[PDB]
Amino acid sequence: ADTIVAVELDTYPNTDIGDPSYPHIGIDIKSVRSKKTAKWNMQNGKVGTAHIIYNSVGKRLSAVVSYPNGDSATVSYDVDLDNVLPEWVRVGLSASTGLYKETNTILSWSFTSKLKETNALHFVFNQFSKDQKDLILQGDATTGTDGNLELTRVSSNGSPQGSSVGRALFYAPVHIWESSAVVASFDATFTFLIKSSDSHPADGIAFFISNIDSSIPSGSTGRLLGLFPDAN
Amino acid sequence: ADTIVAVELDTYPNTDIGDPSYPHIGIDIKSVRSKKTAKWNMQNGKVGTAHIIYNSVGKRLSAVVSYPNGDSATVSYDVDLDNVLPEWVRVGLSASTGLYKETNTILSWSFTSKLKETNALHFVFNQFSKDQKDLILQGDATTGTDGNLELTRVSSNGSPQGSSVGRALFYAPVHIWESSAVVASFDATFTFLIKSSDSHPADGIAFFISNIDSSIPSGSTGRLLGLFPDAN
Repeated sequence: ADTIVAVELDTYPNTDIGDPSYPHIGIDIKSVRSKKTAKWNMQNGKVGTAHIIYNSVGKRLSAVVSYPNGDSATVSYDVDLDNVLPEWVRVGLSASTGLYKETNTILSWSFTSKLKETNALHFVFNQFSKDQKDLILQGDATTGTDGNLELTRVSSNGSPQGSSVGRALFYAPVHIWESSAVVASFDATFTFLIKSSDSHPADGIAFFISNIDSSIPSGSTGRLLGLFPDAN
Repeated sequence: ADTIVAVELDTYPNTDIGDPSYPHIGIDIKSVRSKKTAKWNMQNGKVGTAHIIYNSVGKRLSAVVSYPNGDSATVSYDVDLDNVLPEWVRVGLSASTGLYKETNTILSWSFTSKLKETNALHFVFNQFSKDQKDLILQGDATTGTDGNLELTRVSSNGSPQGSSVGRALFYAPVHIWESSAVVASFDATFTFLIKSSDSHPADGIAFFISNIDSSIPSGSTGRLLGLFPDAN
């Protein structure tokens, strides 16, 4: 099925599948058992920011997840993203719950990709609306009317629903790498919430880059973060 | 001595000093003796493109030199720029000749750095005006009216001079990093034209970052590319 590259904000330590025994940031190529990991003191009911970064020069997919007080987790992975990505992708946000539950609200998301000024796409959402008729919603993901994108389902009380999955995908396909392009970079920034009354939050939010017709692979909830079919 | 961090377009293999035995591109930290270099198929009198990129996350300063045919040279180097230079710098272009000579012509030059809720300087010159009131030209540097930046001396007939040093710094000091800053990233790009009618062109162009009052360290023509006092 899908070719997937992601950055997991993995809030539940699903250890029988590879995850570290704490909440982590990860870089996920073609599989949820990340190819790198780093420890992420995972705050609750607080709004945080993730910055994801990459350039076809240094070939280092990098990410930071931070919260207002200063607590920051960093993770990084060397990789020639092309060999793994097709000339054309769509990029999107994904989150899930299952069984154990957490609000997966996106307050903002912006993204830039650049191919060398030659070719560039830049978008920013600082408020989600209505019908955001330039997102391709999938699963439980819904926007507004508090200006926000609930990636996963939430009761009108504010209660996050277990076994929920969701996706937001930028409508236009992103020219992520052209072969002859000396430089092919991209960055993406989104702000999160993750409020969970439960013992542990689960499952997380993930930015991902997939093929143009990517859909929520069947039965990827909880720890599969809506990105992957099985746990390979 | 100036805190100097640079990306060299070293046309001349000054060998009794460290340069590899061919024209090269490299990242110099506090020394004209590149922390790492790469071979560079310098094309005489063709219009080239430099990109410098850095992200405080992946900690990788990276550079690409390119020509319109496809001939493209890359270099990368891991470094926390927190550690090398101050909160505040000035950025600039530099070039030089010696007894060997070449044109050090800058067609365009653009620069972005972004901190972090976000702090950001972006500037771009595609056309240098003869009274370039926001560049701090130094030494043999002059602009326009050929909508260009001449970093080293050019006789009224396009003819490079020997023993010539020129520098172009952006007027404002760049906040290149603050410690609260989750992301401290920059990039620069220039497009240049280096021609020569001696046996070999010399000596090169460079993008550099130094402290806020950086003057051309004395006697740094030819192989020191106006960045370093001597050859340590």
